[PDB]
Amino acid sequence: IPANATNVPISIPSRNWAAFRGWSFTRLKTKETPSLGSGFDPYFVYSGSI
Amino acid sequence: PYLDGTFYLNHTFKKVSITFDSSVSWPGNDRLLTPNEFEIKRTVDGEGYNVAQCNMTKDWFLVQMLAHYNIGYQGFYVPEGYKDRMYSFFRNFQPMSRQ
Amino acid sequence: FAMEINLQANLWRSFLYSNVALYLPDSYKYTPANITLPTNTNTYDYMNGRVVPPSLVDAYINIGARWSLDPMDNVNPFNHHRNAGLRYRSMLLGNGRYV
Amino acid sequence: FAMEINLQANLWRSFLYSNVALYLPDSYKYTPANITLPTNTNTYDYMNGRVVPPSLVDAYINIGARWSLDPMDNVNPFNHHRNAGLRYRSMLLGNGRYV
Amino acid sequence: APTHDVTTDRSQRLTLRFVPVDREDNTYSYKVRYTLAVGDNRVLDMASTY
Amino acid sequence: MSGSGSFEGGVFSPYLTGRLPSWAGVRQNVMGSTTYATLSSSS
Amino acid sequence: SAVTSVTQKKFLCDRVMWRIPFSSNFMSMGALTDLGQNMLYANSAHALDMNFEVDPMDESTLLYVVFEVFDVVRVHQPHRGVIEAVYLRTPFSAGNATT
Amino acid sequence: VVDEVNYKDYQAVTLAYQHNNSGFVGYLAPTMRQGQPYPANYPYPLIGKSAVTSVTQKKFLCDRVMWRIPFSSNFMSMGALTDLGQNMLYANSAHALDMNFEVDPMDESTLLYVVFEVFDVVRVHQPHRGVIEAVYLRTPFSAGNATT
Amino acid sequence: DINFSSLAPRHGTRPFMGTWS
Amino acid sequence: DINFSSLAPRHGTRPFMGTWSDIGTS
Amino acid sequence: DINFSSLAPRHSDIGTS
Amino acid sequence: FDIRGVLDRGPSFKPYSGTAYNSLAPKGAPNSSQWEQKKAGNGDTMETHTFGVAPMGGENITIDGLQIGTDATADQDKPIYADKTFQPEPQVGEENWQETESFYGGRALKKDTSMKPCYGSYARPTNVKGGQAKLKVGADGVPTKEFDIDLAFFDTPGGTVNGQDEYKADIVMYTENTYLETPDTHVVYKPGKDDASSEINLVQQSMPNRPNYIGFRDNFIGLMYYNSTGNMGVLAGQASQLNAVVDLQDRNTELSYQLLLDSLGDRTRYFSMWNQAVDSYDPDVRIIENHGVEDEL
Amino acid sequence: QDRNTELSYQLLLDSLGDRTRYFSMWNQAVDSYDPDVRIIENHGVEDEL
Amino acid sequence: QDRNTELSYQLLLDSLGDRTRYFSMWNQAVDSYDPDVRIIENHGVEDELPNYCFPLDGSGTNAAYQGVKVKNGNDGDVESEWENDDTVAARNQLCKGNI
Repeated sequence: IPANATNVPISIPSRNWAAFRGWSFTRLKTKETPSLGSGFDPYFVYSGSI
Repeated sequence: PYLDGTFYLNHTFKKVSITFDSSVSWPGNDRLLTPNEFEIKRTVDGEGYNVAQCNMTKDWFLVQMLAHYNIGYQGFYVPEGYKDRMYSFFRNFQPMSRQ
Repeated sequence: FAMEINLQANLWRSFLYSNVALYLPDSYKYTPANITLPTNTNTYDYMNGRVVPPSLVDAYINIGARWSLDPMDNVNPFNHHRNAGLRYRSMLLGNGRYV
Repeated sequence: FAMEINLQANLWRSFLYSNVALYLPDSYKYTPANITLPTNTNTYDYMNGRVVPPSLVDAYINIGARWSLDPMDNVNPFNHHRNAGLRYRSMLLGNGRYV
Repeated sequence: APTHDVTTDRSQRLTLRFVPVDREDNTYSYKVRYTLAVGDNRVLDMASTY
Repeated sequence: MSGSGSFEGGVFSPYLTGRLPSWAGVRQNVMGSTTYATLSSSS
Repeated sequence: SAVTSVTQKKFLCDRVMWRIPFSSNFMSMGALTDLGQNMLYANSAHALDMNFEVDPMDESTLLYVVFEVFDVVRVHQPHRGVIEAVYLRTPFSAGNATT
Repeated sequence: VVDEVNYKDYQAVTLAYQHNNSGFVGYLAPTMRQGQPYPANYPYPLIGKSAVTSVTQKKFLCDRVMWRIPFSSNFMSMGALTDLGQNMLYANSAHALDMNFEVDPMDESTLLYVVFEVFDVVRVHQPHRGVIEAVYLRTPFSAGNATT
Repeated sequence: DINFSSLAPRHGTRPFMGTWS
Repeated sequence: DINFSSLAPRHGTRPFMGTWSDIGTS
Repeated sequence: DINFSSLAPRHSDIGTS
Repeated sequence: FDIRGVLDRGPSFKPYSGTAYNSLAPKGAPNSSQWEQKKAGNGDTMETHTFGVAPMGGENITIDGLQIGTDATADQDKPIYADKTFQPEPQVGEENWQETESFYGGRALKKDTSMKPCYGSYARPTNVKGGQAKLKVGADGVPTKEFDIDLAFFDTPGGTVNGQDEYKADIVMYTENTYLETPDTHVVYKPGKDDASSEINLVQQSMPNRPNYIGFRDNFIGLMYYNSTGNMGVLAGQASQLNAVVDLQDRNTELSYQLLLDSLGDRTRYFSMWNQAVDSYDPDVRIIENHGVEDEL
Repeated sequence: QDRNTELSYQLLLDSLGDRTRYFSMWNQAVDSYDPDVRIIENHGVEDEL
Repeated sequence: QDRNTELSYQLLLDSLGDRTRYFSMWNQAVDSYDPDVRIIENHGVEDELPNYCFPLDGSGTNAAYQGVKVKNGNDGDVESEWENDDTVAARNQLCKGNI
């Protein structure tokens, strides 16, 4: 969500929805969330509650 | 107090007699320690019919632990958490004493 | 240079005066000398304006006993500002008159 | 001779300042005149050295309302020093840095 | 509620108290004896004695 | 009032009595034995 | 140098109504009372005065006696836009006078 | 809160020029006391006589819980495997999905975390001594990876 | 449990019956 | 005590691989 | 959703092996 | 039933226990203020006394009042006077720890603004810079944008030390009318019977008003008629019109509803939709349990 | 990649036991805040004495 | 004498539950300690805002100051001819600097 954006659209390509259950959602903040694909995050400078 | 659960003058009763006739009285086939009246409380007590550390009659305490819970004939015990509610007798009873 | 104070003693005076003394009957109160209050006794102004001695709820009386004051056994305890349910209901409307 | 203090007012004021005022965003803070700080805003030294007015969280604002402050809605409430899960963990490693 | 075979019938006391007389004296202990009361056709539970 | 008239003595209450004057409401000087707090409280 | 002192005792109860069950076997099991099989109506007098000795203090009081009964209702709809109800209360009935 | 247009003696007084506890607290700092006793001027009375006109602000907070929308005809769940998930299991069809979210502005960069709840099942078989095997099914968002 | 109401058993004491003498 | 007593005394049968049975039969 | 659980107890001392 | 409307509580309402204005003040404290007095007054002289404090320093006092700054050199030097409309701010003082002997300016109230203790004292701002003086009225206060502030100077009471010999003045007080309100504290002691400013009206004390929270009832009790005559509800067909609601006077369906919620869930959890929140007192207020105070230090 | 094992685990604990009991061996101690910090209630002060 | 049935009874009660419920009649009220006395969790003091006491007249130390009204114009501090006026009284109580 860009800073001061009031809309974020999602487009998911056409694929099966076999055995689909609900959705959930919540909002986070960029500075507080590191990626788990990477082993280290040089840009992650926060040590509070994730 | 009428339209809400709030009440606060139950300690201001002395006795209730549920008279049926003036030679006998309601439960009064010899059952209670005072068979002709439910004494809620005693002001002075020679007989020792109070129950520990307040004015309440032993008869009344027995009746109000068998009205709210069914314990008395197996000896008194602290009611369970689901048998004892916010309007139930046990957790609103507060003995007290001073000199 | 120094001055001495008993913080603990003061906080227990304050607790009792607000939560006990103010909710005594108006038989224990008096109207100050140069203050005039409404003749209606159910007005806010009348209730507010009468003053109760802080020495009637000494804060060193009944000391060491669980006891509920006798002119508070006939006072509705759900008419209190520490009635936590009433506070919740009040504050779900906000803090201003016009709601 | 005597001097007057409101213990209750002071305690409430201090409570708010420590737990709310210090946790406001940095945009509501200022550096003192003769205090110089890092240009890194994520350092401990910078955060510590920034000073917040105690009048933003005046002790009588939203007075009689149950309301969370507007600039405190977007502040992570689990970064707080009365997070009691975090405190338990920290003190379970003792009180020194070298553990 | 069951209407029979639990009814008091003749109807006799719900509570008893047992009595004062004399004992053999002791300095630091108080020796109490009872010989109980008896009547007809009831079963006592000793959890309800004190 | 009630029943056949006379001079004065009406506006509710009196009846036959004949029992001993249990509990408070009678309390005053000239004591017996060896009124909120005669009944609230116990000693 | 403790003074000679008497004891004083009381209890409080708030939010409790004093319950007395009715019929036979004081343990509360079931809800039904079989006095319909003792006589169908054959009553005369045999008193029924509940007399409550109460503590006095000052201004008026009211007494509330709850007489516990059944307030059963069957609500049946036999067709669209048709609803009926039959009401029954038996120890204190709500009908039979103009009915 | 005080009306800013329907209260006619409204003044916008900023933090600098507010006073209340004058002479008994420092000036905009946790430093020593400064000033003289004087009538306050900061909050406007919203209670008692001379209460100022006001309007309501209403909001809620809700922490530690993600919003959730079940994928079933009735939003209540009558089982793990929903009744609209079985539309596409008794006659599969592919569909696109667009979700449009509207959120409040925020000065800091933010992310949206959307959870698409699936069945993630591993079926572990050990058929022989010192051998373990597994098969990972994941339903409408199957694993494209199968990395070392 | 979340119950504030006893059961009745719905049957009196002793199923088993004896003859008149 | 203060009376309530109502239908559904035990578990409502449903073969727990699923959450149903039938409306009855006719 | 958040919830999803389907692992819970459904529970010479032997027959045949 | 989704009821909407407008609720109004009287001035009885006050959903807090303290005061919201000058809570850290002594209750005996009086404000910086003035009173006229007739002891040596009368005629063309009238003693206007002042009790107060002047808390922030200047560098000179001229007939423009305190000079609180100086304009930086540019081939000129002129002392910047403190504005009468909001300067001397009563929140600004010194950061030594208290000093005496220099030049000082403060504020005061007139004797046309009746005294009240500094403990509930409030006056609304009449300016955006935190000023709070009343506007001058010539016949209308609406177009008149001159505020009512009059300087009063003072000096050490020597005659051979300053003033008459060795001209100067040491203090200045920016005296104003203001809308003085105590909207949450009630006077509880006063020695006179005057409300007008006097020497003895510095001694008035005030304690806060009673906390009085007002809200809707527990489950919206009595917000619908139950067990009523002529106000009883209807649920009936639209054709047949056979009412299936029979309400009895000797029935209570609001008490009955309370007791049912102790047959169902816990009653100690609040709900906001149906406004549930059982009345419960603090039990240490109900039964006072003294234990003294732990105070051996 | 798009699986959140760490988050999933926190949720699992919650649905089983209570999270208000702290454990030390596996270091359970749910993050918290005091509800009088997050939502501030002013009930004033007792300044009548 | 190798049986301890006093102890046995204590542990039986806790098996039943309701061991933090207090029952006045059998004097149940298990001994407890406050776990903040038993294990001292020190966390310093939450004092970052200084607290103060002030005189009862709330004006510190005052001194006499004659009122002065200029007797001539001119912007000076010695050319303005500062001299006593009786419309502004004499001997006024005023404090310099902070209280």
